[PDB]
Amino acid sequence: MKVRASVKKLCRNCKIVKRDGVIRVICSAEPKHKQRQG
Amino acid sequence: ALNLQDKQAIVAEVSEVAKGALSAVVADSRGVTVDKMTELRKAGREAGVYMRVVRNTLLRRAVEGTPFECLKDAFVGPTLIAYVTEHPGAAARLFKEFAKANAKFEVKAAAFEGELIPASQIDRLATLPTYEEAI
Amino acid sequence: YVKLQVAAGMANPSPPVGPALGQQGVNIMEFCKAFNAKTDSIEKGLPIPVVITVYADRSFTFVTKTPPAAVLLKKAAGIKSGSGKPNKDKVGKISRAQLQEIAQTKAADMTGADIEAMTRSIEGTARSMGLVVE
Amino acid sequence: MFTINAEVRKEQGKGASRRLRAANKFPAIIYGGKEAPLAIELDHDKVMNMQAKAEFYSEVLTIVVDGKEIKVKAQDVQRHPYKPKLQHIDFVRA
Amino acid sequence: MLQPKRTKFRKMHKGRNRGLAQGTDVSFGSFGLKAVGRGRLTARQIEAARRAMTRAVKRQGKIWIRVFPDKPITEKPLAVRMGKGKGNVEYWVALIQPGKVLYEMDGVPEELAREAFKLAAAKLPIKTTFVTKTVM
RNA sequence: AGCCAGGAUGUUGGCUUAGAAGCAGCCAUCAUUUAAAGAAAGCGUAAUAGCUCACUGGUCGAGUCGGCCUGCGCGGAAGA
Ligand SMILES: [Mg+2]
Ligand SMILES: [Mg+2]
Ligand SMILES: [Mg+2]
Ligand SMILES: [Zn+2]
Repeated sequence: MKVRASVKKLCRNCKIVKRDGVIRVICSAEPKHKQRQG
Repeated sequence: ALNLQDKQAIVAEVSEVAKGALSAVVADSRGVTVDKMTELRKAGREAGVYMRVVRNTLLRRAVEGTPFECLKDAFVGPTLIAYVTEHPGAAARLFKEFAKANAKFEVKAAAFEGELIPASQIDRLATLPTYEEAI
Repeated sequence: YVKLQVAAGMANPSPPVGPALGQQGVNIMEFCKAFNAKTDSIEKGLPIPVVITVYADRSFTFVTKTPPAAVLLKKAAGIKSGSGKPNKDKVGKISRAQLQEIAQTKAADMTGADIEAMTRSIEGTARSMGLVVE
Repeated sequence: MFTINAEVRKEQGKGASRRLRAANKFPAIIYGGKEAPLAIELDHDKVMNMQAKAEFYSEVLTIVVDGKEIKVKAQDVQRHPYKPKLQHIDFVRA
Repeated sequence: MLQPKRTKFRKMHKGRNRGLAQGTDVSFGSFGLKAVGRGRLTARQIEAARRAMTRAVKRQGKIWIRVFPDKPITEKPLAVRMGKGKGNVEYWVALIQPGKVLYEMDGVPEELAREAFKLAAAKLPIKTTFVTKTVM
């Protein structure tokens, strides 16, 4: 999990999703791409 | 994708081929690799038969111009048309041994005489001799 | 199932052929001299592509094809090596005629409906390897 | 052929002109020839879209004011300092 | 790094930075980077941004810099009290008002100019926006 | 959008390299058969193989895509 102020899609399998008021990036291809805004 | 000017042009050309030809054979060709197609193309060019895959919507427009309007219903599912423009048959023949041999796809209905031809009984065209048999 | 490009009346070598299809279950000597046996008719020093076809019992068949376009274009330009920088450095000339010959050989191997199309493909190769058509 | 709908302005000066723009309108002016200048007000979105086509700046346009048609050409334009917006236009009677 | 080669005077009153910008149109290139906010651009900022946009286009096309840092900024160092003379000049800024076209560019496709100007803008302390040439 | 299928031929393009086959790197990026298929978008192999994308036919059946001017919010936000 990368935690930062600026979260983005890093590849075409990244998805932005909001969970519980928090913006996140989930990726089905590359675990390193997974982020939480914070 | 295909602008409207494109598709109009695609229709026009398929229609013009339809006027010159004498025997149309329609078949499914889904699930066949391009090599076996490429092989069928050399067999079409050889045998003077014009081959096209075209959108079923777009074919319905070509057909209606005459006299293939029976074929409408053959345009449900993946469609491959075969226009034997020089000589009749040979395509009807060619497609079936090619159909049988490759156990993929099927073959739908042919059409000669402005009469739809039923999948099974196409054996009529697929046994009509050479022109060039009456001698 | 493996594909090679082997020298006409030559076969067997280890870095060239041996290991390659040898590590698939193929009888080396058999293919060597069968290959040579049928490729005897080829001109000397024409590198010819062969598709080797092996079955579960290690037995095999093969098809011989016409030599590569790059090869015929190398020979037609009288050169040995294509450009290191094709279309930046030019390395020679084949006439439209030579193109056509190569095209008819490779026509035996093309997918072109006409002489012109095949020739255009061969031209495509000739361009790809910094040979000018002259 | 561009057709612009305009009404004559009832006011003038800074206050009136800023109130126009807060109301998604904007001032403009028509001058040239024998007649007196004609202060007008335009719909912003309608003219914004129009002037995004080079033709606007080179064709004879027609402004319609009280069901009268005035033939003009665009002459100068004041744009907002940094937004995609129009502050004012000069038309010269063609 | 930009700097006046010589000046009449070394030092300058703080002054103020009111008003809208002059030079608000793309007057040389095809595209421009325009200030939307107010503030000071230092010579190092202007340089950092010029580099970024110039990497981005692989030194193709052409680039114009419409601003110039001609205002000397002084500072007093640590452990010095107030007064005893005005500080020493340390660096140079350009005063920026809303609307100033900062950089222009042409000879590249719009898509690439927007990217290059995007990279450059990340170096600047004032919000900016992307602009295009206009007939009249 | 999803789902079915295709994604081919010259050819392992030329150079390089022990190998470099779309996929280390450099140059070229044409042409054919095409419904469509890049001298290849990413994974993969010692190099091949193998997966997948671009693209296209089919199915479905009425909406769908994302830039602009704007209102209010969200994260960015740790202290005795
Ligand atoms: Mg939770
Ligand atoms: Mg006032
Ligand atoms: Mg769909
Ligand atoms: Zn990702």
